[PDB]
Amino acid sequence: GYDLSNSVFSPDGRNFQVEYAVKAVENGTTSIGIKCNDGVVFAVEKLITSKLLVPQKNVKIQVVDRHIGCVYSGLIPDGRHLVNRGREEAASFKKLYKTPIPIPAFADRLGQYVQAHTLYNSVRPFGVSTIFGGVDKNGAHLYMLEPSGSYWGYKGAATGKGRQSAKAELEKLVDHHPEGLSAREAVKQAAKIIYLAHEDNKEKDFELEISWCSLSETNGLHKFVKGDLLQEAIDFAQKEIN
Amino acid sequence: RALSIFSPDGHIFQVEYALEAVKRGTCAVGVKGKNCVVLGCERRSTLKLQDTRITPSKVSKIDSHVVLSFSGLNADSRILIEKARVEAQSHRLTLEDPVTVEYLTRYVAGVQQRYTQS
Amino acid sequence: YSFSLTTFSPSGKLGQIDYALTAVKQGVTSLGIKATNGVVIATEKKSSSPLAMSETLSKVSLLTPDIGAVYSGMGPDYRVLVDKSRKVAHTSYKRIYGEYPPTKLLVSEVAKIMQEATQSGGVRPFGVSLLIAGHDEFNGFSLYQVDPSGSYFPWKATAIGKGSVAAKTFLEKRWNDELELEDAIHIALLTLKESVEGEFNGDTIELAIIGDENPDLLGYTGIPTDKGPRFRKLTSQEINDRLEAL
Amino acid sequence: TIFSPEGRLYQVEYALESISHAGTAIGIMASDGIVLAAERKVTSTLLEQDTSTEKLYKLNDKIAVAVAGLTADAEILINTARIHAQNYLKTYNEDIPVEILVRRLSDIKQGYTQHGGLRPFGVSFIYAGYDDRYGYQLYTSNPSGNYTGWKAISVGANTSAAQTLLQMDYKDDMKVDDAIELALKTLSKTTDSSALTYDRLEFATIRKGANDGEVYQKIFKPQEIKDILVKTGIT
Amino acid sequence: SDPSSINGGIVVAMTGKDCVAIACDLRLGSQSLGVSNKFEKIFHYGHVFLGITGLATDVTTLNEMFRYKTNLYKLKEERAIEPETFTQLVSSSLYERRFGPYFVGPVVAGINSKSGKPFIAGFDLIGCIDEAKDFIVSGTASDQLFGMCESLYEPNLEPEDLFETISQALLNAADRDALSGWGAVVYIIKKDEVVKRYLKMRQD
Amino acid sequence: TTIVGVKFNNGVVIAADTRSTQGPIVADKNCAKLHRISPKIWCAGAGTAADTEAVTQLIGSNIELHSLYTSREPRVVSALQMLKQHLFKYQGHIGAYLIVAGVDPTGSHLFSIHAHGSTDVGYYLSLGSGSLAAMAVLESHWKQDLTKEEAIKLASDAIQAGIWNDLGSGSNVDVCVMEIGKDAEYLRNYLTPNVREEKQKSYKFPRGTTAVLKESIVNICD
Amino acid sequence: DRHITIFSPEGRLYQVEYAFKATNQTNINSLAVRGKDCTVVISQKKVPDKLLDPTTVSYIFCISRTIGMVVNGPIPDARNAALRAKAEAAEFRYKYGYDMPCDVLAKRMANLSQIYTQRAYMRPLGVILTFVSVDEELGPSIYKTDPAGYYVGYKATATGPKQQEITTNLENHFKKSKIDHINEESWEKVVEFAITHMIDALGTEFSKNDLEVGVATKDKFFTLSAENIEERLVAIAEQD
Amino acid sequence: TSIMAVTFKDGVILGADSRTTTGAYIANRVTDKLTRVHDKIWCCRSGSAADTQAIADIVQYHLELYTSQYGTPSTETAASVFKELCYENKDNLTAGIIVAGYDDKNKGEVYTIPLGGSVHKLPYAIAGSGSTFIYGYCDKNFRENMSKEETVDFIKHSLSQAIKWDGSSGGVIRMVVLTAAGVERLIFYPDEYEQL
Amino acid sequence: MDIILGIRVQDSVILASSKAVTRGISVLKDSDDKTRQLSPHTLMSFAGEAGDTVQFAEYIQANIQLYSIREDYELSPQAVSSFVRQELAKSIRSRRPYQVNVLIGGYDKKKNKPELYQIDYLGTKVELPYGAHGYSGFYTFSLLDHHYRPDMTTEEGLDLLKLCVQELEKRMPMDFKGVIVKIVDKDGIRQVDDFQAQ
Ligand SMILES: [Mg+2]
Ligand SMILES: [Mg+2]
Ligand SMILES: [Mg+2]
Ligand SMILES: [Mg+2]
Ligand SMILES: [Mg+2]
Ligand SMILES: [Mg+2]
Ligand SMILES: [Mg+2]
Ligand SMILES: [Mg+2]
Repeated sequence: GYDLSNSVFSPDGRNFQVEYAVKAVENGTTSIGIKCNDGVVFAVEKLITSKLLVPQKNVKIQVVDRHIGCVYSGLIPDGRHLVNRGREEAASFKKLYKTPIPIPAFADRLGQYVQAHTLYNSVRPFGVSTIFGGVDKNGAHLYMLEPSGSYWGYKGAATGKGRQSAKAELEKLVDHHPEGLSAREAVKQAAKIIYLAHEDNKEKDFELEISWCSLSETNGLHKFVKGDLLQEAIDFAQKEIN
Repeated sequence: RALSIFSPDGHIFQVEYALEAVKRGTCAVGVKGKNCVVLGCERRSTLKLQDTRITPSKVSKIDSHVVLSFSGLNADSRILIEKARVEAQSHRLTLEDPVTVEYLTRYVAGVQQRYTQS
Repeated sequence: YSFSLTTFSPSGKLGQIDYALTAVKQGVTSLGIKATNGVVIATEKKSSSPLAMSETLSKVSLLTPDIGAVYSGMGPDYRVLVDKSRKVAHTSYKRIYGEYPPTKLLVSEVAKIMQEATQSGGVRPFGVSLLIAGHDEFNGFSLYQVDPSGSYFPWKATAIGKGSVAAKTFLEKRWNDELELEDAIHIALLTLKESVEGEFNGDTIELAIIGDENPDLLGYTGIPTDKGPRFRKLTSQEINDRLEAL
Repeated sequence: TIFSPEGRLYQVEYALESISHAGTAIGIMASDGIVLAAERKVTSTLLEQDTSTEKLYKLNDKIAVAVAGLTADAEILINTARIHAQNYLKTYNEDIPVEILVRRLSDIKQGYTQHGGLRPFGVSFIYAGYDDRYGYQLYTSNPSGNYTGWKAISVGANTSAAQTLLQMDYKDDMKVDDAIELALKTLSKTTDSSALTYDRLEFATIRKGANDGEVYQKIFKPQEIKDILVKTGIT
Repeated sequence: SDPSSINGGIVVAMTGKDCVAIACDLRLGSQSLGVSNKFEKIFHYGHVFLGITGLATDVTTLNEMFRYKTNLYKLKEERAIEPETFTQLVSSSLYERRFGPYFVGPVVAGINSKSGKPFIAGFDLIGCIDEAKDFIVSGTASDQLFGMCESLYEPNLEPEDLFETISQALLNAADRDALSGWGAVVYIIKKDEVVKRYLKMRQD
Repeated sequence: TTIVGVKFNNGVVIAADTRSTQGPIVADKNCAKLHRISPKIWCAGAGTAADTEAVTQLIGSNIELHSLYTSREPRVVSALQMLKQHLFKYQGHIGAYLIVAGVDPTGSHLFSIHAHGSTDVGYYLSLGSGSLAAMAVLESHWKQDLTKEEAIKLASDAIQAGIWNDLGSGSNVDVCVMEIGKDAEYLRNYLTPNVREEKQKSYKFPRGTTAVLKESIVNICD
Repeated sequence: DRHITIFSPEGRLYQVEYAFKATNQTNINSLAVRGKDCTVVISQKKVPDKLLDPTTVSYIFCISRTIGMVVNGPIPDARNAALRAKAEAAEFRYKYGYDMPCDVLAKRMANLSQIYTQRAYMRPLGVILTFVSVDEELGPSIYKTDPAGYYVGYKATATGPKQQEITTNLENHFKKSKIDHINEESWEKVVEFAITHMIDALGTEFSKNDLEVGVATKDKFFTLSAENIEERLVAIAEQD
Repeated sequence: TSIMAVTFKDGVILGADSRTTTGAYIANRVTDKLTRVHDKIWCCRSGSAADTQAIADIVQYHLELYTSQYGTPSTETAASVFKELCYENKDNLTAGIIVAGYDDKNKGEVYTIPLGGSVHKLPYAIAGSGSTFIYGYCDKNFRENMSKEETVDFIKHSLSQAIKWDGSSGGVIRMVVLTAAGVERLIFYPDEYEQL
Repeated sequence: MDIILGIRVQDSVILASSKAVTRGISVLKDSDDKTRQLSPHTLMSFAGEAGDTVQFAEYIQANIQLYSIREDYELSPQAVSSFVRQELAKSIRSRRPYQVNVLIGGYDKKKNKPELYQIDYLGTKVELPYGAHGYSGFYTFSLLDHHYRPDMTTEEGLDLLKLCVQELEKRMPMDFKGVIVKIVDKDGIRQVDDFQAQ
């Protein structure tokens, strides 16, 4: 029974508790991030469980400081817990060093915190994967962070139920556009990829959420995609589905 | 860590086993006269060759007017007697009156109780 | 985990202390021999790679200018015990009486550090046995063994680790109370050869003595009541010199 | 630190079991002094007997203990006991009465029996002491924290065997020299060893010289044990 | 107000040929009022003597504390503490109370039982060691004592002579101090024996 | 007190006078004010005597432990950094003023430390009430590239300026020489110009001169 | 007995042994050699997923101005070890007034690992740490620590699944050359030797994106860009 | 003390006198008042030597840690760390610090953190007891985008005046030039600057 | 100042303590007993700051009574006085020191000797044939230096005490309303109620 406590290595050097934490993530809704020429785009799938859910109201994408967006799949509370920490961690940085936290700096902050929850048997690993990033002093950055505390930089990233479709669509974009991708293209494409990945869960209806942080389209601040831009991206995903 | 907890039938096992330790202890008895109380205890026969002058006796003065005896773990008894003696002196100090026998009992009893839920 | 991890079993055994002693048995042999005018402690540098540089790992350590130690068992456990033994020599003795502790008292402190790893919550005992050799003004020379339980005992000579039973036998035959230091070093080299498989030279063997004061090792001249450390690690070349006249 | 369904303390019982494998220690109290004698467990030619102290410890100028069990555990307790004695001397300007010292140590042992979830101390003590209230005294304490007073007692291995022998030959009006004899005969008869030699013993007396008024502790040096082992006729 | 001046008292120690001497007055006062004429200020722990002057409560306390610490030392070490070591123990013990010190002036006298070397020392209230080989002085008449000793002293005095010198030093220095005197005690210390003498002196 | 530090071509020398005072009274006519932090790192202190000795032994002790732990000879910059951080923590209350000098694997070093925890580096320094008298000599005779001999002479002379002109200093000169190749050499009472003259008379008393009330042997043993 | 760091009846610590097993989970190999006045570490760099940003995938760390560290083990435990080492190196400098030596940092990180070996509530880290620098007292330096809290100095060393291949390769070079470093004056030549002997031992050719290189010289430790490595690969392809 | 930092075309220059006093005694006549907290971030210290050194050491520690993890810190970041210490400890600190640094995006920058722990970004700054005498001189002769040679002259003249009038200032004039080219240490002796 | 006198004769220790309690301008009480029995053969008198005085006395009493019951034994006067000194010595360096001076008189049953201890608020302890706290000592010490003999009976001691109280009524500026006299000997502690006329 090598899988009763967290800080336990299996005889093969694995951590079964973390591996089980991943199952909670795979079980989750699908989310993605796309790194464009001068920014980042985050998109997520909101399962409409019932007509009674208020539209546009159960926001999932979270801002950290002013320049970072975070999206996650898995246990929603666990992700909130992680963003709260990300916010404390970003404030503490800004307080001492005056500049807003660089994305790699912020990445490792989340990273170290997550890894800590795999060192002790009085704690469980987090049951989320988080996709996050923004613009700093030297470019756009996109990151993905797994329950083990593993994280790397990405050109594109996906997690949750629709992960495999999304990654396949993501891989294509990387091949068809080596030059870069405009922030408005990346938004349109993000709506597409979420729509395609939905089929793995097609029995319920869903609402789409997008947000972005672009140097030229938002001044390097994180903003939600709303109204006209959201509708035009939806119409694109609808039209490109047929 | 909780050592004293509830069983499916509603007993606190550790308290119940504490009673077993008393059952195993040497016998003590007290009877009250019309103008006195007598306290009697038995002496164990495991080993003999004891020095009676210096071996802790079983009846204990808590104050000049109150005595305590017990059955069970001898070591455990010392902790209760000490706290009782301290409480007796403290009562004289704050109320300017020695304890009543009921007061002293309620006090020892509360210490006993406290050890069943900590 | 705020409870003892070394508990008594029905037979009265302290499991983890036994298991730690087993760890010591698996370890490379070390030994100590006490002469009239000195003490020698010795062991084998069992190197883990020929790409490793065996001098960057000393198994023989200075604890105070007049006290050294060697071990058998888990090296890293030894390393931290040395750090703590050095510190406690200062915090519990030198910062109080302005001199270094006598051997028995420092051993006593190390024993206490091991004893606590046998009773405190959430820890395992140390997986080592140490031999500690020293000099002090009032007790003269001494040699002590310390075990994972915290027990310690004084020895005229002893050995620990792998070949300890055979080596204790070889010492029991060869030791007497008229030994000069050079003789004890000889006996130490012989005893160690039986338990050593591979090459046996000044690069694979580690010897230190507790002998005469070394004023050349002091670092300064001028104060004459201060004469230098009695702990000396023999060099590779000093060792080889004693092997060719074996 | 928990109770068995019989109302017994597992860990305490198991600690007592550990103690019965330890070398026997014997205390005998005469009218003009006290004897402490102990058998060293596991010996070797190479052991340094001259500068050794594994079973007999000075607690103070008037009190000593013989140890049965883990030596390292005993050293922990001995040290707190040596301190307690000096706190008392500092507070009252009097040497600590023997019982008070014994009661404190026992209370520390009892503690490990009731809270914390640390193992108990695998130690039993025989206390040998003098004070102006009760004269010569002998006490015993074990891992439970229980303590009792005795005219003669033993701890460690073969307590049952040694207890019966002491019961047989002990007599109230004894003199110390006779008690020295008694202790050695008793160990000699209960040893799991070939024969009782000097290098397997620790010995100590507490005597109040008649041409004096104050009390002296003699921890026997090996040479003297060899002599007293011949005088009593065990060569 | 000045704690070193409330109670009164002096201690002096000298070395000689194979001996040391230590002396103190017997006065215990409360400003102008003399309270006790039996207050001794010299103590010993085995063969190590310690005189203390200053606030009498602290004198008492430190005696009790060094009895405590030397008793434990003897048990662990299985030998009596030597004068050099004790000096160090007094020093670090005082410095431990750096920012709330004991208001005392300790003086240590003894013969090292191994080397036979005579030894004295003094401290300020926070443990700074005055290690001088001839005399050490302390108390409300320290100036008077410094004067007497510097004038009266010569090295390598025989025990019987060292006695006269130290007594004379103490008596005359005391007599110029309103807060000292009321009796005096002198210890003559050799390897083998220690003699104690009560001096006759002015009872004003 | 007069203490100096003087750097030379292959090392550093420190020197000090040997007078201890309780106000205007000379308590010790020959104390040692030169202390060892490690074998080749020495220091002299002025200010609260107990403080300078303590801060020296504390840091000396920690430096030993550091050296053992790192398998390296102690560095003077570590003695400095530790001292300054400690002194600073106590905001001036530990009245230690020190000249710290020594040789280590990086070369030779001379520093001053002030009680609030500030440090200075230099080729020549002085502290103490004799500070200005010794500095006047240093400022007159110091040159770049002194030999060992010249530096000893210079430092010795600076301590004399303090001895003769400062009421706070007197008696003898102690020197310690720390050359880069070699062992450190402590030269106790290197100069002794203040020998007390023979007294005019002898004050040894005829035996019996003192009146004795009561006598008894004291028991030492047990 | 197999869940926490207490002894088994045979005197073993299973969780420590299992932690050594974690060190290979990444399937990367690394090696380190000493030059005349430098020290070089090479590690394989594998970027399976096309969605990854290649530049952020690294197991080499700049601990301080002078010390580099290559890690063999999963990244989370690696980054935990890197952060602590950085903090420990900064603190040392502040307290003691000189740069923390390679070996001393190594001894310190090993001491922390020992603690995880002894205290029940901490798991060991599943990583092996290789520290390199040109020490101001000791010259070019390699020190390696493991989950057992063991550490030692090396002439050269290698770590990972195919550790032995590379080890014996080097073991053979040093039998031949009789010295205990690469007798070359420029670090560029020492980096070439290292890549060359990785190729022989592993039996693989490397492109510029398959490698990762760290160089320690007097007063700087730095890592090579893809292009600095390409220049190194071209150079080897003219004797080989 | 007289200390200043001046921005120019290619970077920034820090200058200071070299005198430290206790009362009217010159405790050190050759003090180095120019303190490195990073390769190309330096500060001039004024106030309590103990305070400013202890602060400087802590900042240097923070910026070494910063570099390990995040790369090269901006001059603003350095100033922020200084402020933090000075502000939060304003009750127990007597410290006035000028921070100067070079950085490739931002060229030369100057921040002054006076006694309250406030921060002020300025084209140039003067501080220390000697500075009072040169407010008029400096305001009159400072121009933006000066050459290196011109800037070295401006500091030299400024501090020679400050040295001339303040008894707490004197000794040598030290300077540190901070540019893309690197770090240059300058020194000027009395016989040069006194006769200007 | 409150008056606190003690004298030990051959077979007893006599304590006398003033009866007045005065706050500001008014005498609040003229029958105050400035004493606590610590054990059957040990008596303690006290004087000093207003609240501290009783608070300290009772605290000491509580602690000694506790010892008696724990050990079923009575601590010697020497031990009780060492215990008291230590408590005072602790308090002098605490946040709010006890400002109390005490006399301890006891009959040591083991030695068969009476014993008198004087301890001030600093923890200054001394053992004396006679003692006083406050201004009393300035008159009474010289009286007793003159009139005291070691071999005095309990009745000689009371006459000697009468002389001390007469002097204090004559020369001392405050009205301290006479003394309560207590004798401590082999039979325990008794109060002399006939001191208003002897
Ligand atoms: Mg004085
Ligand atoms: Mg006088
Ligand atoms: Mg008079
Ligand atoms: Mg002079
Ligand atoms: Mg994948
Ligand atoms: Mg755990
Ligand atoms: Mg662990
Ligand atoms: Mg000027």
